[PDB]
Amino acid sequence: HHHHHHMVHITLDRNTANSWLIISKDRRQVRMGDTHQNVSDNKERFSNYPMVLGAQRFSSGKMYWEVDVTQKEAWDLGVCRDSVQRKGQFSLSPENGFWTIWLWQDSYEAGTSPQTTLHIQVPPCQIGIFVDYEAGVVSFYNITDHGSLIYTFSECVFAGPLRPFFNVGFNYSGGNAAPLKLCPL
Ligand SMILES: O=C(O)COCc1ccccc1
Repeated sequence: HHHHHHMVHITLDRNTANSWLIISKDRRQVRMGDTHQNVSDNKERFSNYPMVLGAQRFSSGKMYWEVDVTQKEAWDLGVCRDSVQRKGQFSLSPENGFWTIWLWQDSYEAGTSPQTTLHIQVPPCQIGIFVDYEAGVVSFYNITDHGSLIYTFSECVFAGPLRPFFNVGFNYSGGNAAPLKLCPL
């Protein structure tokens, strides 16, 4: 792909983080802690899952960023509406305001309803995410495999401002402690 010139500098919004997340000083890395991180509750925080939003809001244009997923067993990445549900149980789907892919149990899937099997020959260490607001497109790229396409959501109905979306996943196994990291431009 040739989307690199739409690179945007994403930072994480502490206020939206699940209370077990640890966000680095530079707001570019997140991992799930082994306990509650001693923050107050608020209506923005994802309560049920180890999720956090980027601070940036997008309502027009083309945007691109990259995320490092090295050594993780489970994660979700993409974009979501600013107005997504924060509290209780929900599925990641475009009907609920999410445009995402994930790794889970050694398979990759797109967050359609129902979910769609992805075909990845080279497990990615970094993921590129491209959003074209006007076109209604969200695309995912395998940076480890020379930028090969992973998945395109088209005919997207954003229906509001978009925010970068992250889930570091649980660490029941002891093998999923590693952070998600926003990679330099
Ligand atoms: O099972 C665990 O590792 C943590 O449980 C508490 C919790 C933390 C974050 C989100 C939901 C529940």
